Amino acid sequence: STEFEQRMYGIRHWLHRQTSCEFHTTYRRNVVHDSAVFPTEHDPETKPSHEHHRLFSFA
Amino acid sequence: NTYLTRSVATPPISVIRTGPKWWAEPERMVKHKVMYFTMGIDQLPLRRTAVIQKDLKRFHMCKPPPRVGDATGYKRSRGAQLTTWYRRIQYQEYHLQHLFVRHMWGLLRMYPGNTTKIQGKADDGYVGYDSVHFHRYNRSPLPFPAREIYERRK
Amino acid sequence: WAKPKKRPKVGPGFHEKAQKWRDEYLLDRHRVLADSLRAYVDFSSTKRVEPWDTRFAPFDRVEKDGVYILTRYLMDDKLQLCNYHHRPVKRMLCNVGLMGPQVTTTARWKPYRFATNPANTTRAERTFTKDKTVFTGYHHD
Amino acid sequence: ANAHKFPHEYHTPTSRFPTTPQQSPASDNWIAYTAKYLDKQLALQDEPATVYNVNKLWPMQQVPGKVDQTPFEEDQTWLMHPIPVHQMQQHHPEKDLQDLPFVNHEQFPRSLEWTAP
Amino acid sequence: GPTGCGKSALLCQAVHYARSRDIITLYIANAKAWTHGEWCWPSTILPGFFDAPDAAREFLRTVAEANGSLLQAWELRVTPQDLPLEQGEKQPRSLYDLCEWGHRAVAPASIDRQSVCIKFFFDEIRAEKTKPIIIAVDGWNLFSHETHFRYPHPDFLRTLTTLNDGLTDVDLYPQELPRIPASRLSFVRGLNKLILSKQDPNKFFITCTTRDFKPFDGVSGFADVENDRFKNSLDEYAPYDPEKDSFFHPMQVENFTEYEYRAFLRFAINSGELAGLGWGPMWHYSSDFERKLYKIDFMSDRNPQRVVDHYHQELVWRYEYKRTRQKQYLLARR
Amino acid sequence: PLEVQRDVGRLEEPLPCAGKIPAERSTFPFRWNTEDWYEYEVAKARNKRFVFENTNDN
Amino acid sequence: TATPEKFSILGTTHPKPKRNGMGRNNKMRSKPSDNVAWYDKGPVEWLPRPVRLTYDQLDQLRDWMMRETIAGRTEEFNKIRHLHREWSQHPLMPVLGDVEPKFPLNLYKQNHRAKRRFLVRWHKANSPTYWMWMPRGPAVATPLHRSSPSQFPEHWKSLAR
Amino acid sequence: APSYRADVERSIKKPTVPGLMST
Amino acid sequence: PEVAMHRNSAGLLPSHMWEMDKKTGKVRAVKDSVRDYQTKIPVPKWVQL
Amino acid sequence: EQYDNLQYKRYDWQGWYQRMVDVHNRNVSIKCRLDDLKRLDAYGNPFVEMQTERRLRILADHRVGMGVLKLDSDKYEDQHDNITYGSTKLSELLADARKAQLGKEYWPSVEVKVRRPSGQSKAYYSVLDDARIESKSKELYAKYREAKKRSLFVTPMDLWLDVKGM
Amino acid sequence: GVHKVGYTHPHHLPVPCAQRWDLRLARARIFQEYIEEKAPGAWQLEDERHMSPEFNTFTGYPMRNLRPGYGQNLPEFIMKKRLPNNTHYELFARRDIPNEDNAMYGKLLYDM
Amino acid sequence: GIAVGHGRADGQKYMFTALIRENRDHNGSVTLLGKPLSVAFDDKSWLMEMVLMPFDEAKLDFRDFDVNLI
Amino acid sequence: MHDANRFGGRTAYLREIGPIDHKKKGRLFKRDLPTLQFNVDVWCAQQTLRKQWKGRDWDVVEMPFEMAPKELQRVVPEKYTDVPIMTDPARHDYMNIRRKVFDREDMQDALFASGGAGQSPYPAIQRVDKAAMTLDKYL
Amino acid sequence: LKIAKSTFGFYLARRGQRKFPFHRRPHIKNTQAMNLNAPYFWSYMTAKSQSFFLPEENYITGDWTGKFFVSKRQVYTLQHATSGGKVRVKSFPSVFELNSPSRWNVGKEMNTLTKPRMDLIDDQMLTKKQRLDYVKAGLLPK
RNA sequence: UUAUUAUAUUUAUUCAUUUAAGUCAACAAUAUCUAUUUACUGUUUUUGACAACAUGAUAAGGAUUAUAAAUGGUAUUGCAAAUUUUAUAAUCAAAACUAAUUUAUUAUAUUAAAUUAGCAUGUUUAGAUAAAACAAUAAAUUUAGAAGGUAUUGUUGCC
Repeated sequence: STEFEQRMYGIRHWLHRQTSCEFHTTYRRNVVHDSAVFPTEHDPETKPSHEHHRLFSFA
Repeated sequence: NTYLTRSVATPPISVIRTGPKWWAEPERMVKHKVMYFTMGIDQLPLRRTAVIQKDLKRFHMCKPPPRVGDATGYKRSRGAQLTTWYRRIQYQEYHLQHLFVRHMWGLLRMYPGNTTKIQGKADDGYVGYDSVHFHRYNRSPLPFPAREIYERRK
Repeated sequence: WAKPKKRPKVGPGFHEKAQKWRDEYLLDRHRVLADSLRAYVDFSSTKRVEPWDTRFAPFDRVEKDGVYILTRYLMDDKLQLCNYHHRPVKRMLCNVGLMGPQVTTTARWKPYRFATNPANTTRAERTFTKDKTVFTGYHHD
Repeated sequence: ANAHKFPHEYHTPTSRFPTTPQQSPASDNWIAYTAKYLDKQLALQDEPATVYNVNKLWPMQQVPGKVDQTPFEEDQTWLMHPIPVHQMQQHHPEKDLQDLPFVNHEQFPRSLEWTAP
Repeated sequence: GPTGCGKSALLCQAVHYARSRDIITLYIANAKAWTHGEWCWPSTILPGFFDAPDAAREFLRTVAEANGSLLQAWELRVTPQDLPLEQGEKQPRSLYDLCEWGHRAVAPASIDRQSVCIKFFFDEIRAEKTKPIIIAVDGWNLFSHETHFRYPHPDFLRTLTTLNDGLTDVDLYPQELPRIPASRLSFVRGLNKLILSKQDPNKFFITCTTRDFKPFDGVSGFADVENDRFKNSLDEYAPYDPEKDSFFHPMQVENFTEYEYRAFLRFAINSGELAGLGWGPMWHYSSDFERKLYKIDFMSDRNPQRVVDHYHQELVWRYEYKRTRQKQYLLARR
Repeated sequence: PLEVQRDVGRLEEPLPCAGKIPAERSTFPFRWNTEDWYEYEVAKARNKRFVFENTNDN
Repeated sequence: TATPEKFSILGTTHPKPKRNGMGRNNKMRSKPSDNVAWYDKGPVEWLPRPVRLTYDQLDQLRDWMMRETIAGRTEEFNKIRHLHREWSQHPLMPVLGDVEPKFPLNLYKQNHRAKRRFLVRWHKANSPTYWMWMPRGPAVATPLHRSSPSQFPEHWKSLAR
Repeated sequence: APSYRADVERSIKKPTVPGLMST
Repeated sequence: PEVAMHRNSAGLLPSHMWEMDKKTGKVRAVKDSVRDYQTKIPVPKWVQL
Repeated sequence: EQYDNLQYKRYDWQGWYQRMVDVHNRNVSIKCRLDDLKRLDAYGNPFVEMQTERRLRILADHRVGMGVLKLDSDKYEDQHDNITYGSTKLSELLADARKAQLGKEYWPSVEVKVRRPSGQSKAYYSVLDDARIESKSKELYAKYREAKKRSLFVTPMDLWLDVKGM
Repeated sequence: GVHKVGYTHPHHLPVPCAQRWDLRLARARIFQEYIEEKAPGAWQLEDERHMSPEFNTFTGYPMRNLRPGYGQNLPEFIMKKRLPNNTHYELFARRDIPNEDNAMYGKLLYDM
Repeated sequence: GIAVGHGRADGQKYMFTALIRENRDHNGSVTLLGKPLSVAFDDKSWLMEMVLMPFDEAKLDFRDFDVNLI
Repeated sequence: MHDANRFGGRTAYLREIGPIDHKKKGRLFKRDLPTLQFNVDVWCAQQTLRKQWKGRDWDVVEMPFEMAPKELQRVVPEKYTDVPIMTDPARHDYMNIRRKVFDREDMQDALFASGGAGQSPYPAIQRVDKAAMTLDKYL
Repeated sequence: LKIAKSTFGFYLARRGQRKFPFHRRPHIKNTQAMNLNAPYFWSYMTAKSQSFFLPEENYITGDWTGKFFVSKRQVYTLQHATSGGKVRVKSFPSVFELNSPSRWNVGKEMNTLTKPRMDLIDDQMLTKKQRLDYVKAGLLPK
């Protein structure tokens, strides 16, 4: 409930003197794994190798 | 003996005094026990020393017996002659442990450290691979390599 | 506070004693370099005393028998090529693996500066009297 | 040019110890060695190894086709190989910020068992 | 069995059982000496099989001095009567001479000679079909597995001309060639050949898997050489199953029960006291047996080897309080 | 020993209600394997965070 | 380059001394120390040297007896059993009111090394050859050890009369 | 407290030779 | 010295640069190398300004 | 999500200290219990079976612990971005763990630790080449019998071994 | 012994299966990482003072890489270096200023 | 049937607890850190004997008792 | 301290022999402890790494899932990533799977389906008869 | 300091013979810059790799009017030794130049070239006290 | 030397480090009803915290108030709040010892990445001398309680 959460994030105001607080929210979230974008397809015929994973390979 | 570098000697009492720290180190007196045991030699002085320390270790915590004024002083004298005895008991054993071991190395052919004498095999002090020109005490220029006292084969 | 008291000037005209001294010292730097570099190299080409300590097994065994056999036959020419320095031989000897692990555990070896003595170092006075003109870090000879 | 003669002083940053020597030609096991040098007449050049891959380097998955080295089993091989000792100051990618063991910088004071959800 | 139980005490007895009944008895007092020894030399007579002369030369000596009685009357069936004999060496006509032939020689001639003897000494032991033969080796597990003697780098077979152009890393980096399987050891071949080769109900194997390995608990830095109990111990770290790693039948020997352990340690201290190797005059400072028995059972698990080491540690038992109480009880009666 | 009336006065106090518990080698004591004991203690330290609390339980 | 034939101020500095004291502060000249080892005094050098008896020696030793037991070479034992009988007799009870001298107080400070130096020197003079508080020799009646070597059991056939 | 009680005979007064250095 | 100390040889020595004295067996001095060093690559070959 | 309610609440440091405490919390711990994925799919195929999730774990070795794929996205400091980039790397991991739906070759190779040649089999190394050894040894001793006439000690390089001299 | 790690391509086996290296490849692709070609096999030293229970300071993670030659001028190190942006040094930049009341505001504005 | 006790020495540097139950089959054992008392204490007498005093001091027999120390 | 018989002799890397002039001679890193301490942590780790790798009686060999041993025919979570997985609770087989080794003679079926004369890889296992009479049974 | 050898004597206190952590000694005193260990002559006080690029001070970033002296981290090249022009390095008292060029200097940074602690000391720079202490030392005897 | 309580007591010693100045004031750019504010310009009279004098202020250092949870002090140690009346002296990369107030690694294995230490081998040997009673283990050659001062914060006192 978002109405409850905004009661929570308002606790930071009226806390006892010299006491900060931090919130650890942990909410389920529905995620779509649409195969259209990420296709579970066969290997590439030319398998990549370590030659494709030197430094700056991500770059 | 894997230790061969130069050494430093300390008098018997100054080692005997350490008691269970190094002198009566439990496993140490177990070492020189087996060594005595296996050689067919009776371990009489060790077990003689072992009870000396075991009682002292057990009673190192208590106070000394209350020193009430005794003009005779027999108690203070008995407090001394019984002590110097105990020292003399460990004196014999301390020397005894060094007696056999150096002689033992005469039987295993292990070259002892520097400035060390084995009764027959190294009559004077052996010194090999030191940090100086000469035999430290006999002023004899060392031979290179470290001279050997045993016969080559095993 | 020992209130920080000044040091006086560097002295008149000492700068000329500086530019001079630093320079012609850096010239001396060459010869001590040239001398020690040769001493290092020509040390590496010479033979050393054998690095092992004959006193301990398995090098007490007589030259005829024991690991001296493999030392004399399987690797003899090699141990002369490596010039008997205590770094390669203990690596060469470990490669032959026909003596097992007894290189490090059982076989005891001469101390460092006792093993840099060149061959035919009979007098033990030698190992300490290596020349002082050369700056090598006691690899020289 | 003469680098291949001079093995050590050219140790590029990407290079790493302990250096992998040149592989013995096919001395993968004793039969491979014995059949190659001691008994040439032996029929089994190499005993039948697994048809499927045999990664002896477990669990460190190493790049294939690279001449690779099994960790040294006998101590004598461990000490004598050229391994540097940590002469200079110690550095680590994460805790280089926290400069020393003594001065432990804390950008935010949080309980040392603060588990981010 | 478990490490350090009556593993080899069974064996030493088994030979004493054998040589009493006078049957020819081979005995390897230390199989460690072969598979874990001073050096390993390729057998000159035999291609691809190695020899260990330190134990072989001795083994030939002992097999002579041990069964010199029978081996004299034990005539040699199949071996050349033309082995190279030195000036003044008689021809072997009984095997006893053949073992004399090897070990009685001036090295390094012995090394090449013992390789031949160990090749032919078994040729008589195998050929025999009637004379009962018992083969004992304390430490068979070392014979089935590898040996820390590793094959030499092949460059030792190339007679390297020089170093820079040698293309050779024997000088630079010590790399590990595979270990030599003990079944390649010619003498162990002598045994191993008889194990597989059937139709030999004459030879018998009473063997003992030794387990004296350097104990490794999951982490072990440097040992403390000032006091290191296992420097002379063996270093295997290898789990061994006699089932899958041998042919002989498992005779699992276990730690003493409180019955046999009792009669042992009763002997171990009392007979020791009788020979003077015990407390003697200062016995009364030492505790009694029941305490000395009970306490050692605690610390030793009744393991016979551990019993010895713990028996040697009756010395430093600090928290015994029997005699100090008992003497105080005696003074009350007095 | 549990059932031994160590009592000098109250020898009518019963043995603990489990005086006949079965002693086996697997359960008690805890003599365990070394390398596995590493694998447990390590995996415990890393899996501290891997709590999935958003569940559909009751 | 071409190293100048005469160096201007390289050698023209002040002379540097070489240390001439073999020890602390470069002052201790060579002199016979307390650490000197009198090899003459007794079968061991006095003072004794640091001796470690590691477990490698014992286990190697235990193999050694496996030789002189079977090889019958009991002679090497016969040095020991006599070496023990002489050097292990019961140390006599010291008489009332006797003790080893301690460093006399007030002669030096408590921290001055002269405390231990005297104790070491006293313990040098009382070499085991001078150890009279312990009896030994031929005249001492040995009740514990057997007298003759043949009394040791390896000569059990001769012990059998 | 006295431990290792034994009844061997007494010694001779001054059984050790005096020190190397003294007053 | 760590690995290939023995690999070094007198062939590596630039002996012609300096001069040796037979009595001392050492290097008494060195000649000038800046003037007579004629090297086709003062800047390396692939370098083309 | 941590905002400040202390001396760091109001004045000019209101921003940069707030920016710090969020870029210091840029993580978004994406989690999902693998057993949840063992549902059917809109194509009708079973989504993730034992052959597939096996590939999943080995695809993210230290990540998938206690049976819950844990993906902590710490790349960007905009927390919503870490959700998008995090979910991005997430589906990619399922995109490959679903390969084991295709065929046997996509099934990962279970690691089996096989013993070294067991002693029973290591015995046969002894009797190996029975016919040849007896023949070659029978001769080598003859060449040996001749060899010891000439010299005192003979090497294996004399009889059989061929050290490459020249 | 020093060997050549074999990669039997999963196709040409009797019963095909994705080799473990293929997964190790397919992983590095997803989480962009660096596979080092010159990584040593013999160097599998684990940080024992941390990743072992019997030791005092058991943290379970490998804290320090036991590679002694590890420096900051290294390439692989700098790939994993933590930028000083928004760390202790930022806080010390703005909070540790000579007049701690100036970080709050300009003083003139306050006295205005 | 398990009783738990706590022990501390050197202030805090050492803390062990001793789960103890009655091993009815008389072959009980004292074990410590997944190893018999021997391996942890390296077969040392003067230490393994201290762990024994509480059993003998109370006149009891440890063969009945199964004690693990954590 | 650095007595060369310490730390398996590897202390020789950290020793400045002789009457060193503390100011000019003697390497710096040999002075500070944590560098000396971090170094010993390297070598001390090697012995463990050595001993852990001297007991490698097993050799790691991959295998397609279908013909693997029936012990590892389930999901196998990677090490240090779950509570140690006892092999089979119902079968009373409680042994860590990472610690269970399978014998080369047991698996010459797939691993050496190329065996031809299937014994040619290795002879079969001679399992001991645990039932018939033998010295153990007093017979 | 007791004797303010520069402007930074008035501020910082000796704090006794304080033991700084390794490699965190505050003043970068490279008094061990020139300690010639001939075997390590290419690894001592140099780039730990011989494939690094030269430091910045050997190069010119922009249009400089002119540097009074080039810094001491500069490495000496043949161009340095052959061009022969005045190359200056900062040192006490004023500056040091390499007037006599050589090729034995090529490849080593200027740190290893100069001698920091010049053996010839100044009886002029040191007051009667601090000179007296040198007299007792034997470095400046009398 | 007056009728619940112990000093005699090892384990140590060669140790140094500092650079090349720069404070005379404030200024939203997105999604709230529009300001070019876009590029908000007005010309100049002082000398403490300093390189100098400039009051305060917290430490080091054991010697006679625990038996059922404690062995480090105030007189004061560089930068501190009222005495000003020559003067910029502050860390920046690459840098040179004269300094009382300091564990340095001593012979199986020894430099891997921000730059880090080559001469001192000589019987763990002069004189001086350093530090423990605390989760460890030494419990006695021995203690309140009578005493003087030419000084007068008192023996480094005065005569």
